[PDB]
Amino acid sequence: DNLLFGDEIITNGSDWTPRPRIGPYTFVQQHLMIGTDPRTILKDLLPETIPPPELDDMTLWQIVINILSEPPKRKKRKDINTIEDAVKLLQESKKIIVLTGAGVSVSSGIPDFRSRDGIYARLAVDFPDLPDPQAMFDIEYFRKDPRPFFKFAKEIYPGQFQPSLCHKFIALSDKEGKLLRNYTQNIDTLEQVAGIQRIIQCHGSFATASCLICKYKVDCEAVRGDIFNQVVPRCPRCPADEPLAIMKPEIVFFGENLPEQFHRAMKYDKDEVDLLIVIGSSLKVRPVALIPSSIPHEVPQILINREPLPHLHFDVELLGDCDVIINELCHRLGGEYAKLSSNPVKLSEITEQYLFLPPNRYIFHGAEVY
Amino acid sequence: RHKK
Ligand SMILES: Oc1ccc(/C=C/c2cc(O)cc(O)c2)cc1
Ligand SMILES: Oc1ccc(/C=C/c2cc(O)cc(O)c2)cc1
Ligand SMILES: Oc1ccc(/C=C/c2cc(O)cc(O)c2)cc1
Ligand SMILES: [Zn+2]
Repeated sequence: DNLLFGDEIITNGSDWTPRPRIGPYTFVQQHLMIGTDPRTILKDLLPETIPPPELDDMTLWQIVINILSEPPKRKKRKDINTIEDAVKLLQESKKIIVLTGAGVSVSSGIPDFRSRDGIYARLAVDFPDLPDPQAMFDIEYFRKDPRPFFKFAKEIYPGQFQPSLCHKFIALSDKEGKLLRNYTQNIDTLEQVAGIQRIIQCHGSFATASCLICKYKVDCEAVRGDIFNQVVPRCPRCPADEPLAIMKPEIVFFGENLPEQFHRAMKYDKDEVDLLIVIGSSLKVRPVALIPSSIPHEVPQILINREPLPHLHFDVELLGDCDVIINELCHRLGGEYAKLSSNPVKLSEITEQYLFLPPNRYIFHGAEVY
Repeated sequence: RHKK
């Protein structure tokens, strides 16, 4: 048996008497002594996801210590509630961090390579070894067989997509010099195309490719040929006999470290930002999902997503399609913001109207709290 | 320790 009773609270850095407190290392120590399966604790902390089987037990434990060590979630600031408050913030603020996800590329026409009915349908049909869409970006599977990734690559390649209202909005805030940084999890490289200057591409992009062995870098235009013919692009230097000599695009696959430029940028912007805005991301993947909990709690946070975030407390929640909400905010902002679109032939048949659900919530078109 |  073990020393722990299960009611302990694990601290990092009716209940009328204090519960015992353990460190995450002490906790995991105990569970090692019992020899409990880490997958269990992992399923208790994260019930909605299964760790890939190629994970050694010790790694899983390291992941558990990680999870247990994560910062305290932010208490919603009751000063800030309304969309009015929100625009007042977007005007007064001087060092704004914008955290984006696929929601800023919805209007751009990029297929859902994250859903199970998108490209994943035909790909799964062709490669039945693929468990789920995310495996398309699993580094171990890629090593094993990069075919599905490149059968898929040409579908989302950086040559044929146009920026959204959101991109343009962010780029404009950058011109005006209010944008401290735009952290994006997108790999579509549209942030650049829209002319945002201070971007950090947290999960990489198709901008370059690099051999798996010798780290030989090339431009996206060097590999574009092989990719559009659906041929796995090989390395120039590496001997042909070597099979893993593949030009892998520099997007952060699952199980890979994020670029050091990211961690640097976060350590800097950590104590400078005066407004955080999450746009078009539900924040499911770590460590990026940790960012809102990582900045000073007094900094106001604003959410612009299709769905609320259960695991996170924002001051103002605008729930709906991103471009719609952004458009609304533009109209309230005036100036170059109101002037901001070149594709409003599709925003003229989408409701301008929203419904306010006190004190925080606003429901726009394209929202789904299903 | 901070892998994606
Ligand atoms: O099954 C799972 C496999 C991997 C993970 C990743 C967890 C994680 C937690 C952190 O605090 C930081 C981080 O970089 C990663 C979670 C569950
Ligand atoms: O919140 C979530 C965070 C991550 C994931 C992806 C998991 C995953 C699935 C695979 O088949 C392979 C892999 O390397 C990772 C799913 C949900
Ligand atoms: O501290 C850590 C944080 C994260 C990880 C990642 C593990 C991992 C490995 C894979 O092949 C796929 C995956 O989806 C996740 C490991 C240690
Ligand atoms: Zn090579």
